[PDB]
Amino acid sequence: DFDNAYFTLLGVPNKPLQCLDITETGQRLRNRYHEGKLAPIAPGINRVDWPCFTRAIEDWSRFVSSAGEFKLPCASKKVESFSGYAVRYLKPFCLNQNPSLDRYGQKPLPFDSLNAFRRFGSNYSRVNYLTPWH
Amino acid sequence: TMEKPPPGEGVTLWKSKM
Amino acid sequence: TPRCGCVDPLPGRLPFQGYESACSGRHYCLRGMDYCVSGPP
Amino acid sequence: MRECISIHVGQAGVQIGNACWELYCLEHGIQPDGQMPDDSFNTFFSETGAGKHVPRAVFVDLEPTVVDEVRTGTYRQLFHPEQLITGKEDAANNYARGHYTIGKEIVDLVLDRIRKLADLCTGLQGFLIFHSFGGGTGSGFASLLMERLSVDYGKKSKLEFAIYPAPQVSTAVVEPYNSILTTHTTLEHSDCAFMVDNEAIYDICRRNLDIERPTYTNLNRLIGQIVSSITASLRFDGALNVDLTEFQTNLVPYPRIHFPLATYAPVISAEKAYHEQLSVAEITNACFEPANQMVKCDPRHGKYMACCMLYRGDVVPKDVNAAIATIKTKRTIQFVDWCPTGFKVGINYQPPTVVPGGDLAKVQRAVCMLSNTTAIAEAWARLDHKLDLMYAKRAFVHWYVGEGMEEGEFSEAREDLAALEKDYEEVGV
Amino acid sequence: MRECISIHVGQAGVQIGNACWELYCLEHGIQPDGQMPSDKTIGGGDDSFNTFFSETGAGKHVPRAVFVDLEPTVVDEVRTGTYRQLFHPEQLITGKEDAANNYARGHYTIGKEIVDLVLDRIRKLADLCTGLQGFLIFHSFGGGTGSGFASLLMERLSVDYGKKSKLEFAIYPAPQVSTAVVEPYNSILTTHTTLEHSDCAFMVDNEAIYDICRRNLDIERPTYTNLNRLIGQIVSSITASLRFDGALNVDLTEFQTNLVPYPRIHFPLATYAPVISAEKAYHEQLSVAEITNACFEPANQMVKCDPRHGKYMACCMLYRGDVVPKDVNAAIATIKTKRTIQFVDWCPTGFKVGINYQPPTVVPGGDLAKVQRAVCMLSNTTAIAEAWARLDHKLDLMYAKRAFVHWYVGEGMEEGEFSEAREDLAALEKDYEEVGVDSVEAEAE
Amino acid sequence: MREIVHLQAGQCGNQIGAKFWEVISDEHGIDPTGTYHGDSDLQLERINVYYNEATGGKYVPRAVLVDLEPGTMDSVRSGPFGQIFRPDNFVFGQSGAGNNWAKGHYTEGAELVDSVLDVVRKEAESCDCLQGFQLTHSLGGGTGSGMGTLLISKIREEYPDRIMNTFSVVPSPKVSDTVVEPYNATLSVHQLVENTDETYCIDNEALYDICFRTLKLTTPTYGDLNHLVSATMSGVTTCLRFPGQLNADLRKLAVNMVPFPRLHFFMPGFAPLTSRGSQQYRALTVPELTQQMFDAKNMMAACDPRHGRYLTVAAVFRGRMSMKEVDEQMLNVQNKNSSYFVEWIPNNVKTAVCDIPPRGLKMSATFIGNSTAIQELFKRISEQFTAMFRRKAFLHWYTGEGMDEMEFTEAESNMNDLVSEYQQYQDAT
Amino acid sequence: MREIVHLQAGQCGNQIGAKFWEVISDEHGIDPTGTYHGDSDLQLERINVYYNEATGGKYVPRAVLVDLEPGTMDSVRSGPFGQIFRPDNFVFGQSGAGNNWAKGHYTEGAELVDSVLDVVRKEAESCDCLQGFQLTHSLGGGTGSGMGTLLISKIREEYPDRIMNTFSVVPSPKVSDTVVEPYNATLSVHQLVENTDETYCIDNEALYDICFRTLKLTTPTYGDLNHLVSATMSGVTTCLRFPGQLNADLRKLAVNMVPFPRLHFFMPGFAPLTSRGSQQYRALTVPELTQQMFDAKNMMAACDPRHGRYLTVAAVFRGRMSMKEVDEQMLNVQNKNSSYFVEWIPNNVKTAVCDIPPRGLKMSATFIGNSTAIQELFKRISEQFTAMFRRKAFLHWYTGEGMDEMEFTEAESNMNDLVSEYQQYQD
Ligand SMILES: Nc1nc2c(ncn2[C@@H]2O[C@H](COP(=O)(O)OP(=O)(O)OP(=O)(O)O)[C@@H](O)[C@H]2O)c(=O)[nH]1
Ligand SMILES: Nc1nc2c(ncn2[C@@H]2O[C@H](COP(=O)(O)OP(=O)(O)OP(=O)(O)O)[C@@H](O)[C@H]2O)c(=O)[nH]1
Ligand SMILES: Nc1nc2c(ncn2[C@@H]2O[C@H](COP(=O)(O)OP(=O)(O)O)[C@@H](O)[C@H]2O)c(=O)[nH]1
Ligand SMILES: Nc1nc2c(ncn2[C@@H]2O[C@H](COP(=O)(O)OP(=O)(O)O)[C@@H](O)[C@H]2O)c(=O)[nH]1
Ligand SMILES: [Mg+2]
Ligand SMILES: [Mg+2]
Repeated sequence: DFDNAYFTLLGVPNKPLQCLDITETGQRLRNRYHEGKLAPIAPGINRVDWPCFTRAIEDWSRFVSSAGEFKLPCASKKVESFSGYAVRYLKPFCLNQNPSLDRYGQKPLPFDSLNAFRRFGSNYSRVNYLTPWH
Repeated sequence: TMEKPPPGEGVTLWKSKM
Repeated sequence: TPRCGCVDPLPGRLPFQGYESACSGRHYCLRGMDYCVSGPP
Repeated sequence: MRECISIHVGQAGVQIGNACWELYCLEHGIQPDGQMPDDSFNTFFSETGAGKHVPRAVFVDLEPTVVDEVRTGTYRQLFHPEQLITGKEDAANNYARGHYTIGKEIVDLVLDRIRKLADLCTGLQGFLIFHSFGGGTGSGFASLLMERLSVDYGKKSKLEFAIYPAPQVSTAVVEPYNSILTTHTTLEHSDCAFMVDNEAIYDICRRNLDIERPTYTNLNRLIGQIVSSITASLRFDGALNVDLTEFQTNLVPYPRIHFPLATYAPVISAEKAYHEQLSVAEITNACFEPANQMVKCDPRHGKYMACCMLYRGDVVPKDVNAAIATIKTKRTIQFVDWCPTGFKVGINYQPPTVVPGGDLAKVQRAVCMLSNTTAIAEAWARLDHKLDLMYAKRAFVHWYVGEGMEEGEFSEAREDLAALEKDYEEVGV
Repeated sequence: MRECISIHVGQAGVQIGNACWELYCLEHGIQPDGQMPSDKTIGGGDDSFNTFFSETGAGKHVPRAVFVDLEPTVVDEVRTGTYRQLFHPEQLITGKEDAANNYARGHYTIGKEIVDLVLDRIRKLADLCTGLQGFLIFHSFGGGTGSGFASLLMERLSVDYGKKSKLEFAIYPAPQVSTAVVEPYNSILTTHTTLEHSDCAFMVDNEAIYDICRRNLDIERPTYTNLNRLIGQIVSSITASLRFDGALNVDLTEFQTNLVPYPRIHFPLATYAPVISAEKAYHEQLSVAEITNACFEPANQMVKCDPRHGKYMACCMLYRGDVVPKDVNAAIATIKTKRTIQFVDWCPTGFKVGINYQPPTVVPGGDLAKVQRAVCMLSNTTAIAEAWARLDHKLDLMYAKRAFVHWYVGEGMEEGEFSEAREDLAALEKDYEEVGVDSVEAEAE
Repeated sequence: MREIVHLQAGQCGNQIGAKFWEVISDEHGIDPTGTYHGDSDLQLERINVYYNEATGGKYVPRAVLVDLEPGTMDSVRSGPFGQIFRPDNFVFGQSGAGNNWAKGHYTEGAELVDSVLDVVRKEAESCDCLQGFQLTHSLGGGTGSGMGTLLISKIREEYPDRIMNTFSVVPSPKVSDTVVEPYNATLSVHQLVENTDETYCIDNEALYDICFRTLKLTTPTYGDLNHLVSATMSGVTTCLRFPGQLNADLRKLAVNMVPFPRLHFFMPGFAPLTSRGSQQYRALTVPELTQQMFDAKNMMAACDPRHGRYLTVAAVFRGRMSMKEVDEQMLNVQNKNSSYFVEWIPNNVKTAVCDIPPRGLKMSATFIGNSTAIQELFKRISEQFTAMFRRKAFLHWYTGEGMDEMEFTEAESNMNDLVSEYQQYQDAT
Repeated sequence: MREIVHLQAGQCGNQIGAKFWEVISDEHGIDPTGTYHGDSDLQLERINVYYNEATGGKYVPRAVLVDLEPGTMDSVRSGPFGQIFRPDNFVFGQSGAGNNWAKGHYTEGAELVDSVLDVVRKEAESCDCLQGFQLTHSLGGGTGSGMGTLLISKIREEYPDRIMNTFSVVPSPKVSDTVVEPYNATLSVHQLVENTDETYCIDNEALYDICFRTLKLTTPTYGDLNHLVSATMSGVTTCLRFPGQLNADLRKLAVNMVPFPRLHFFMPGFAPLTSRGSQQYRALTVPELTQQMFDAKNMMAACDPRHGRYLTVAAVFRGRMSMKEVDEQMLNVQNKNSSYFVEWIPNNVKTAVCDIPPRGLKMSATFIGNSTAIQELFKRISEQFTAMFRRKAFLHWYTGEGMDEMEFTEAESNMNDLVSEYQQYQD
């Protein structure tokens, strides 16, 4: 929503004040991420992970909030548009993370094999005739 | 109270015939 | 066009006939030895 | 200073109030996002000092699926984000549920928002409650809401626009229980109760309008137009202005008898209005035609005891008088002996607005007729027959006793409606 | 001329001050270095900072605060944070080992070795003030140094500074939500200090601010920071008349004059009126009647009590922003009509108003919207007894089988403290119900 | 949110539920990896009813898979749609029940209930407002019958206020798969009338009948019957997941359908069923849908309703439609054959409408109907039971597990009481 | 600032402390040489809790390594992180105790307790403010169960008002490792009852169940078990070394979780334990951490909470969370399971929240539970003791070092009295 040709100032597009809808913040399942993307490397901060967050992003977030959301005044208008320099850092081989990894693991085991060390859920015990754990 | 409205002030419960 | 233009507040107002005071709107017209003071209708 | 708080309870209330507030926004200057693109809006809309108008309504429902469409679609911007009250579960077609178990933990929020709406009100004329008898929250929570509204505010007039269960068609099985039990409570906490029926509106939409295959939206648009005609004289000037308190003085002869009808006369399509003159004499006859009423009860079997006529548009009192006399002189319509006048008139200059995409036409004349007859007693008799037919074997009572209710409630409500039923016989004779 | 010395004791006091002093540094033109770039203020008289700030010899502003804690894990955050250069290094007192949720330790063992330095810093702070209105103590009841060392501090302050006014903004244990087990012992044993060595004690429930944040604001899952911002706004509103200009200014002595009927009744209730998000301020306006009616609702209260069951004995309304006295008069005449707000019989007026012309200041990354008006009701009600009634039950349940008393008696405390504190709270319950009984006759027949 | 916890049980339960989760993921646009790829925004806001939230925007189904042997668990786990399920939700044992009701209910199946209970309590306490449960099993097996009933009678008293649905597959009269199945059928039917709120009776040869004459399917494998069951398994909870003109959840179909707490056996149906050769030669209209719902060849239980009386009829419609040609058609079907509806309930019809159809279909409708013709299934199961029990045919496979021999006698007595209770409520005037 | 002098005695103590110091050095950013190679300023702000500032810009651990036989110290010195420990802290004898409590307490531990007390007197008085001591040992061995209790009995005389913790490995129900283990267990519990402020009981097949069922580890070595014990060991003191919204040291937990001075046997736990293939099927979130915190398949002692009443429960959280969610979860778990909590304490949960999580984790938590279901372990050990002691089974290996049988009688009497006193609060 920060891209508009008619609101270009010094080569950067900016978002006007008349395009902000007040109901967008209470929309949990409209602006959401679906899949995302994995990388075949070790965890860490790198150049190919897209939503990788360093210690320079939280300082920028605290700075922009204390900078009044990057207002752009105009002639005969106190505040006209919102500067696009405050949302640049939320704008963007690699594999999919959502394909399941359990299919290449071991088979699930029956319950008595899982009960090899301490016994849980036996009918002939004290705890079967007590109130369970909710 | 019996079956039809008798002389005497009271609530007219019409299905119970009372 | 959507983007018309931000006009600066300076031009397009001043060359009129009179004084046009600000605190109390009064329109002093001063001809040669004549005066006609008006106000806001 | 002439404000009217609307309350919409249940799915029927919400789906009526959507069309109602669409018509309200079009009639005044209010954009769908609450902006302006001249004080008529103050009855229905409030004011903020930034150009934003907020409706004086509450959308209350227990299931979330009906209200969540309101806060998603076009008019999501118009309503306050809190004014759409929503529960977790529903009453599940159970008066007992929505009146004793689930509706108890919701009524505090609705009462608080009603109080906050009334704090903005200085000239509060009354309330407008929309619900349906055949549901659970439209019968249980609506009864509890009015029942505590009477203790909250007192003698303030609360008007009812209830969807009465139809004689022939029905959407439920347990609805005689709910309709028995809520009229035991909408007798002492409702100043008036305008009744509507779904199948009569189906027949009206089939015959008068060109629309075969009509959805519920076409049903709700007519109720929106009628309820705009009810409060039209508050917002616009007229030759003879009527108030909300001017209704019940001339329409309700006894406090037990407050169930009048509603009738929008020039229900006509755009193609058919191009050939029909819709003068006062031609549309006053359509009000008293039994085929054009919106309740499936025939006034030929009963007698009129009051008649309230509210006209819209360029109506001269000439034609109004000359057509009411014509209505009087024909003997298909008959009146009771103890009313020799039997008419109340009202004229507003402002014509009814048209909704785009609706099936109504642009008309310069419209009259909304309110009248209570003794012919509504057959509806009570039929609903009575259905109850005592189903209550003999106690066909569904276990779904009511286990949710906070007894055996004797059905019996005492049933003999109360026996008193209501043949209280009409002493009036019509 | 109108100074006010803030004392923050404990972890809760320090983290409350970390928001209160950011709010104070934003209301006046104070950079975190300590600079005032512009001497002119938009609503004051070029010395409005003298309530909270003092000048140095290098053109710098230093807060009139003392941060006290018996452990440094939260004070070193202040020493390393954004406001590291604002505070005097001596103004942030620290200890070696905390009391570890033990009133006895912070009152008899650990607090004795650090109380002299804190009293020294308080003396050197009050030396500079020539018009000291009073103190503002920030602590919490469910702790060892917020309940034990604060008691010792107030006991020495009362005998050192005489009848100088002091106010505490304490945190009270919630009815259902708690973060400590031994908390009722500390909350019961500290009642004698806030009853004896106090002038106007404020009680704040964390749970009630949780309902306010989740319901009024759109913030699900709040933290302690969002809780502390509201308390900062309230203490800013209670002192805004000593700094800025208004129609009806009210000092901290007129407060206790028009709010405290008896010397043993100094427990009013706090609520902030226009606590809404920027989402919901777009639809509704914020008229004086709206934010006067909303202050009386039980959900808007900042403790878990119901004011409908009690009766108001006094009320103090503090107004901010676009407020003209005609609107306050209209709102008060409106709220006298209704049956719900029932006052006591021996207070026919029962209202004190105060109007300031400055709207409240927002913080970057804050929760509250920027508003034109703000009200802070500060009223005492007989409905505050239903917190002491809930606390006495927990103390009786614990002490009936003598559960945790071994951590207390072996740390220097004589074990008879618990019985005497329980009897004191019972006497307080009886006294609070004595001033609520109507002095009328119950009709006849 | 009103979320359903799904409970598979045994081989029948697993083979039905795999296909059921396939159609649910088809309707909501969920790939086998577990993400969302739907073409509309109407498929996501009500996904919490069946799908739990995992990390990374992954939707895991709300299912626990129960079996007493690892034969079917390993097959459904290696299937194309087997990777959506949580790995911990697979709970199975080593030794099967061996088509024994007693092994599944008392000795072998009792070993496993305390782990399925752990998974169920794991899953139900994560619910915010849990609506109810859902069990799929068969009454002719050993762990669908015994273990499923033990689950039914063990989660009911922990959660005594929810809505419990069972999609049970009662034994067919003619085609048979298990010799010992009358014992299991009787001993599970005796227990299914105390701890259930809704029970849907499905016969395999009724589905074969549907496939062989209605669908014209020639080699129907078990997948086609699974789709036939699962289409109406998803046609009942459809109003929770999508908006509509008239919504009805499980409880709204519970209060409106069962008159007494021991009459909860219905016969499902699915309206728009046609062959592939007759795909284009059909106009999908409401008069073509209700006519097929009430046809005697459409019910999935082999009990002809013409031999009995319809106690209550429920119908859930899907797809964009209005409410005239629904209610007029249901009135017509109530008035045409009025001899098959009980006279002691005047309106036997419940109707709901949702406007989100299944993909590839303009309109669809699901029939749920309570009939007293279900007594001919019970009495014939009882006849085949008593042709076996009087000679003690297979009782040593049941007595040898500690089950007292009187249990068969009281099960038969309760079954006969059910048949007689259905018989009295038929001719009742 | 607040200083912990870590002690370890025995093979179990040494092999647990090796992984403990590995985990601490990973968390504080210490390379195997000893220096700092971390990437944060918070890792150095309270590093003197476990480390000493010394020559090289490097930090040496405050570890006192004690064993009667240097057999297992050879393995830790040859490990990757064996070069950090000071050579003076290794205290060792010449002959092992041979799983005998009497040799580790009277004959061979007596000659070695002088040098250990010299080392701990040096390490404890190089502190600005010593908080307390920390012992890792086992109740089944010979030099652990004797030498560690001798060290506690000698240290509590010198430093009485300090905090002593014991992360003892208590004997295992099903399969034991030492035949004479009940004697050592009873004789060491008799000392730990009167000598220890906070005791942590860890069972070995509880950890085997964890590694087999929760983590799905096919081939787990003892490194994973020591890793789990180290993870729950570092979580108790995580608020001493890192900031947070609500901080709690050892003394705060000692005050809150110990009602009466003889109930300090806790059951540790670690919340985000998830199998490899089940990692993407569940989310890290406060309800889904506190559910696994209270689960019976997560305790490190082999006795479920359902056998008794929960007396007091700790919960130390790490990460970026909201306090309202935490304090509503701990209230909800008390409300739902109302029969398993003691009714005479209105709040049975003490909550603390830290700031920095472990590396690679969003959230973590450390369950510490004081329950009356631990009394069934002491009953089991006591009856095994009576079965052994009725016929004087292995008693000649204890009287041969000069022990009286009244010691065994009194050590079982103390255990019986503590069992009967735990049973007092069952109702
Ligand atoms: N005239 C009209 N009637 C409606 C409309 N929507 C629903 N109804 C009526 O509502 C009845 C169904 O019950 P509902 O009112 O929806 O029930 P509810 O108010 O949602 O309360 P619950 O039963 O608990 O769900 C039907 O018999 C209809 O007559 C509508 O849009 N217009
Ligand atoms: N509203 C609010 N309450 C807090 C905050 N921090 C702590 N608390 C409260 O304070 C209690 C914690 O104990 P404290 O009194 O802070 O502990 P302390 O003052 O440091 O005393 P010791 O811990 O013994 O040194 C909890 O019950 C919280 O309710 C905070 O930042 N905001
Ligand atoms: N109708 C139908 N029946 C099935 C299906 N799968 C199995 N069955 C039936 O289930 C009955 C036996 O169930 P069974 O497999 O023994 O249940 P179990 O106890 O779990 O093993 C047989 O009559 C089969 O016809 C299916 O997909 N549809
Ligand atoms: N759980 C666990 N137990 C251990 C470990 N190392 C040793 N043990 C225990 O140590 C006991 C054996 O005695 P040990 O300590 O080796 O003898 P000691 O060195 O003379 O004290 C057994 O009870 C084992 O359970 C370990 O790494 N994990
Ligand atoms: Mg509804
Ligand atoms: Mg502290």
